[PDB]
Amino acid sequence: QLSGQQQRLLAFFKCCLLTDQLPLAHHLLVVHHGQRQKRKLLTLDMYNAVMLGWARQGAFKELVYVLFMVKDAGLTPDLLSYAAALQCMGRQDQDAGTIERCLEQMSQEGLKLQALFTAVLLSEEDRATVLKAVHKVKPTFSLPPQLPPPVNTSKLLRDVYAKDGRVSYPKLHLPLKTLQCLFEKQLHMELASRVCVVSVEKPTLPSKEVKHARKTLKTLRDQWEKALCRALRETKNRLEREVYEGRFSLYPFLCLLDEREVVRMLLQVLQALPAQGESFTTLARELSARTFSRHVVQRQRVSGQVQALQNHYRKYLCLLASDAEVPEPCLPRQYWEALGAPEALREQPWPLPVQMELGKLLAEMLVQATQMPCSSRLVPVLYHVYSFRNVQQIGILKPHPAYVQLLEKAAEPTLTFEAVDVPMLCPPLPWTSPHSGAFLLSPTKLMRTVEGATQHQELLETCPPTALHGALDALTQLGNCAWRVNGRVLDLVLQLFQAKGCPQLGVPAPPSEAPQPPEAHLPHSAAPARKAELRRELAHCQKVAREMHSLRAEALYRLSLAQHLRDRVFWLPHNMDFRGRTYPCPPHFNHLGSDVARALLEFAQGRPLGPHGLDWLKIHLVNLTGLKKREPLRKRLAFAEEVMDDILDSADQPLTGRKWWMGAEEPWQTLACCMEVANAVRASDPAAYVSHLPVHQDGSCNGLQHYAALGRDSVGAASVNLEPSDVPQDVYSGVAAQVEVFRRQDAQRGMRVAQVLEGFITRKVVKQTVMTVVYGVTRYGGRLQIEKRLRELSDFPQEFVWEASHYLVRQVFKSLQEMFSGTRAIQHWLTESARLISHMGSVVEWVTPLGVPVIQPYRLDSRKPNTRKQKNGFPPNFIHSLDSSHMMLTALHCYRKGLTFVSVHDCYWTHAADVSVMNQVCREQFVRLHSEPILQDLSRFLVKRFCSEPQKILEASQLKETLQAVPKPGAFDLEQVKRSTYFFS
Amino acid sequence: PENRFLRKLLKPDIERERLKAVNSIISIVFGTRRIAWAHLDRKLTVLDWQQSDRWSLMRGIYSSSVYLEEISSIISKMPKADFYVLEKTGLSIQNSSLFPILLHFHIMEAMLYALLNKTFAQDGQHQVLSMNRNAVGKHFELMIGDSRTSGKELVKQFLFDSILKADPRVFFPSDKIVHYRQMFLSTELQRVEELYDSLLQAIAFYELAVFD
Amino acid sequence: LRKLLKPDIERERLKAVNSIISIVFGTRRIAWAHLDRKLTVLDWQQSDRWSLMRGIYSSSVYLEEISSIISKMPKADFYVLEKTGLSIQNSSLFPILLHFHIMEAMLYALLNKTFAQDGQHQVLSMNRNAVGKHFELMIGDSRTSGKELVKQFLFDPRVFFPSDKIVHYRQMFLSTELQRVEELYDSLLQAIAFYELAVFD
DNA sequence: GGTCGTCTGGCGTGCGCGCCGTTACACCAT
RNA sequence: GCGGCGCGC
DNA sequence: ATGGTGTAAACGCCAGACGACC
Ligand SMILES: Nc1ncnc2c1ncn2[C@@H]1O[C@H](COP(=O)(O)CP(=O)(O)OP(=O)(O)O)[C@@H](O)[C@H]1O
Repeated sequence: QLSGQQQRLLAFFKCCLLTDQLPLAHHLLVVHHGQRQKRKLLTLDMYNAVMLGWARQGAFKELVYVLFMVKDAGLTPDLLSYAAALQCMGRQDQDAGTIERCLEQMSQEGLKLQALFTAVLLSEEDRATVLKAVHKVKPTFSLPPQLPPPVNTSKLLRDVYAKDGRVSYPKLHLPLKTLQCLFEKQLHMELASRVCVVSVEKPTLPSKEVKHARKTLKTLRDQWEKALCRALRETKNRLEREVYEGRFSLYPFLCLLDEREVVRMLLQVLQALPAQGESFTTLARELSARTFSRHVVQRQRVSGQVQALQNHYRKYLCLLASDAEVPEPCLPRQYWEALGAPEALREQPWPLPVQMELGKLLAEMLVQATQMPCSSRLVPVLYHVYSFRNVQQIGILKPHPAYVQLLEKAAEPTLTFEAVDVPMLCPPLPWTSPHSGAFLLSPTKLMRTVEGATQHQELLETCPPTALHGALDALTQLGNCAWRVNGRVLDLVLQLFQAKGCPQLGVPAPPSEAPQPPEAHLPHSAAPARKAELRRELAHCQKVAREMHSLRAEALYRLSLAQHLRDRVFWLPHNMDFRGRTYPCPPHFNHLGSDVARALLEFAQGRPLGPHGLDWLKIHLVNLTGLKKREPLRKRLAFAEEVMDDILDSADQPLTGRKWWMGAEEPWQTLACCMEVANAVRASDPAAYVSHLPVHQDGSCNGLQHYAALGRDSVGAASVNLEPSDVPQDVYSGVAAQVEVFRRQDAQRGMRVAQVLEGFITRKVVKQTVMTVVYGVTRYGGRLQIEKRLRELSDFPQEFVWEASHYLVRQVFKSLQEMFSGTRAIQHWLTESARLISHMGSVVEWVTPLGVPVIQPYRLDSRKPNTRKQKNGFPPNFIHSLDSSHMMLTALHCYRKGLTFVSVHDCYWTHAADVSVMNQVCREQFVRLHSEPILQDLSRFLVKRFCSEPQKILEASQLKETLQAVPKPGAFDLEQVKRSTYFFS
Repeated sequence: PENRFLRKLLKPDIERERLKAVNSIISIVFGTRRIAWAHLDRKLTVLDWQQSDRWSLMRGIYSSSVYLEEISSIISKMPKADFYVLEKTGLSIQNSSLFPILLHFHIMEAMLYALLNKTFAQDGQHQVLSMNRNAVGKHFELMIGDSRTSGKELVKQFLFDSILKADPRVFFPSDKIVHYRQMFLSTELQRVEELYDSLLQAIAFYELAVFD
Repeated sequence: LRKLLKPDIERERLKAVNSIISIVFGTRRIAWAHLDRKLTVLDWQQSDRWSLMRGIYSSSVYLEEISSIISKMPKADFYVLEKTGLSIQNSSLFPILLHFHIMEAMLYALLNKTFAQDGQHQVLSMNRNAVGKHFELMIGDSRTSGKELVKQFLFDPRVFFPSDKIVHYRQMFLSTELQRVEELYDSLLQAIAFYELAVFD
């Protein structure tokens, strides 16, 4: 029997508990009582909340009155009321007899003394006071002792948690006292949510007009601030009048934050408003979300958690500090839990109805409060306009054109960023639970959900806690990597950005460089063709200008943070999606980005090169140029030494002289590597030089590499380089040659389509089709992809593209089956199982080998599943869970040997010296992962989760027949992977 | 230039002497989800104001058998009057994305013209006409740029406050004012923009054309 | 009969029909035909060009044109209007779709005279593909002009031309053959298809 | 109500990030 | 989340 | 320049739908 008003009043009482105005809530409660119809909506939870609020400040009489009210009502007193009574009895230091009588009455109802400590959550001070009271009553009562933390005993994760093995964990370079001040700097930056960053645009000369405009802006903003403060005071004065007389009001909510941060937030919202308007509901939702976030951040200063976090972080930094030492080294999470950890309390958001009214109260206060001179009588700034948006009629707030002209005239050189979208200035908090994560004073979700997804977290919270430790440790390890910004590349990029930028290298161009159509004095309407082409040219020019503006809008925001974070050390935390892949939290400036973003980043900590570092640097450079991809490593190294003069020429004088790096696929990373190689060669001892640049190792076609491993295909594994070889194998060339020989044999016997296609089959036509098989590519999409490439080709006759495209799709799909057969068998088996379990009315659920439960969100509009999307999505989502697990196993095994490991998924990055160790660990963990039976355990879990019921056995029989028809494997041996050279090379 | 102003203001061409002797009008404003109307007289009094909210229209299909049975029910409550005033919008066929709204507006306007214009076969004289939106907005100074702003403040001045100023612009009945105030208080939470526009358009019709 | 007729009409009243009028219109002219229960034509006329479809869209002009055309049409118990095939996703067919919907709304509103009193529908919508498949002029969405079928029926025929009126239809038929008129043939074809399918099983 | 074969219309590679915009256009008077 | 674009695996 | 004006009609497949029977 859920009702809106009941939930509204419950939120009201909880907010009054968070704030200090308890007697106002006591007034609304007494007044709601005394109405025959207003009494029925009251609930036991409200009474217990008011009782706890009165108990926390030691008001004995009010608890007696609330107990009298509950006794007059028919509600049964829960154990939380007993805990609140004992808290007050303890703090007031009353006589032992009364508290003993209270415990006797609790025993009369059958409640347990341990239950109040265990069943209901309470604050540390509250539990301490209750313990003191019961100790005063009975001094022999002792809480049960704690236990040593559990350890994972799974087969795949057994060696990580073994104590007997030798370990050598990495340590940071910065001293302890240096690390302590960065915590204070990050705390200061987190306390004030907004961050101001100077823009990288060219400074304009200030004239008299711009100074006049800025003076007018300053005076108007001061008047607006005064008006907003007075309006907020008057609004708070009357809404509170509503609480008297028993009406509900957002007055408890409006006194949550002080007047100053509300006025500043409203002014920032007014500053962020576009020229054309924005929907009213969006403003309401943004205002409600922002004020809730500000309350969550600012409560922690008053509650006193910041001091405890400071002390525990100061003690925790001894493990990561260079000068300090610990008795026994261990993992960061184990050390964080060995010391007393701060208790974290999860918070519940307000209901939507309470959130939606707060946006309107404060979005309608702004329009009335602000006024502007005509430029006499004052004319308002903000207006209500009814308009059309997204094929719908909505309401829109619109500003004054004079405001827009004044803001365009004055050029503000500053930009604004949120605190969550900038990198951290201190090492992040370790991952210990799905509730506690990286950020110091902001909550973060373990899995990224687009909207309204609660089934992921529910499955993450009902698993045993021991299963998630591998994932948590991998995320914590990825969090602790230290970064710094390269400066020479930044200076060159800014030098090209401020002038007209080069667009082939990835730097956008200013809007003034857009092409201009010729202007003719003759009217276009005189001739039909003239006016026909003029409209098309004008529309095309407007469209390309609109496209050009957004790229510079992106590049400015990307390039501001690089200038901001120069000469600083920063960290990047990580999260996950529902399948298991890992992504960084800051979106604007991180790795997993483009060429320019990757060229700026480098490692803060440095390692000596060693006897084999320079060779790996040269091989990485040759890989980045991309000229040689079909050759062994020896020939890449031989090619590297042949072009050293161009490397030195590019390193010494980048933009003047021969420009060799611009011809590469990745020019900026090529230049960043060439600079370091030129530094290393000129040194006296190359083996003693310090390096800060990552080296990349990746493997082509990971999904086929996993499908071949599952089915043990002998012919399939050779193409994807699972078997040992001297020269790497390319699947695309094999597909092209099979298609070519099919065309060659078919052309002789009665064909004309094959006759014209001679010489036009290559890697380019089939590359996208072969790449997209892991996702399901149907025949329709394949024919579209082949048609696009055929149209781009010029020599081919355009009339016969249709039959040729059909022929190519048919022959590539015939060629794929000959090489890959077990892949098709397993894909069909998973498709059939998904189809049947979707027909029964359930979504697909499985468990990864490392213990992470995965569920699929697809669902039609207590809602019916969608069969097609589940069936098409199951096979590509299985392999990605297996790709993530090799990565999270490889990272945890690389940590023990003392390595710095960072990975963009399917690619591995590390220092120059550690490549061999990383390769051996990767191959060993791959062999260990696929040696275990995967398909049989998947079948057993499916037969246990689904088809386990005594009802509808007829539909159960077909599922049992289908699920147990696991395909048989091949004769390929898995131990040969360890000797492979180009697995992830 | 008064004649040219009336040609721009009112698309149907009706003789001036017939407009001088009008006794009552009804203004109709409709949207994707609502329709409303109001009643007025030579000495401006407001006998009726109402809205029809729930219908099963738009969605994805357009069927005449549903439009007819809904419009025939809506018109049943409309009382007799000498003229009916419809609002015309600046939307056109050029807006490719907004074309379903244009379909809805044109179908509803055509059915209103066909049903409400009785005795056309016998006499051949019109009783339904269209009035422009922006021209009405410019007479109340509600136009910033090319865009018309809301007029809820103006009806808040007309009702819930009584400043005569020796020439009030609109009259309300004594007995029915409480229901009007209650309805206006109910509609403040979710803003329906057609109820105000109907009354404003009626006042504009009486001022610009009848009394000129 | 969802596939044939969009408005749901009961089976009892559908079969017991004395006469029916079929209306087919286009972008230049409108034509109708009158046939009673026995397959004998009573009235077959075509209209000249109208002022519509040039530039602006106005409702008064539509009202005057339709009120001029409806007056000449005689009374019948049921009216059948064609349901053509157009897609809202297509961008180049918007004005024709708008004109068709405005004309359909005008005809539905004006013809149902008693609907304000009794509440029954006297206007029906029939799809073109059902007629094209039944009479097999052109299989599928394609449409044969149908002149050869009309020459087969007029000048054992299915439709009978009554005496003393055959000369008028012959005089009209020999004319306008060079002109591109299709509504005259389609109206009669729709009437015969309605009488074949909806009536006499 | 459940079901029960049977003809028809929609759809056709996965996941994760950014920026912009919402009758337009040519002319003419002042 | 309606449209036009860009990026990573 | 702005204000203000005028102008713009190429194939296959499968999850439902359901009328009727049960
Ligand atoms: N695993 C993957 N799945 C889908 N698209 C991918 C992909 N890896 C790369 N791409 C896409 O493929 C393009 C990269 O071109 P390439 O660098 O040639 C891919 P490749 O597999 O490395 O072939 P290559 O080894 O010959 O370079 C980009 O558009 C990128 O988004």
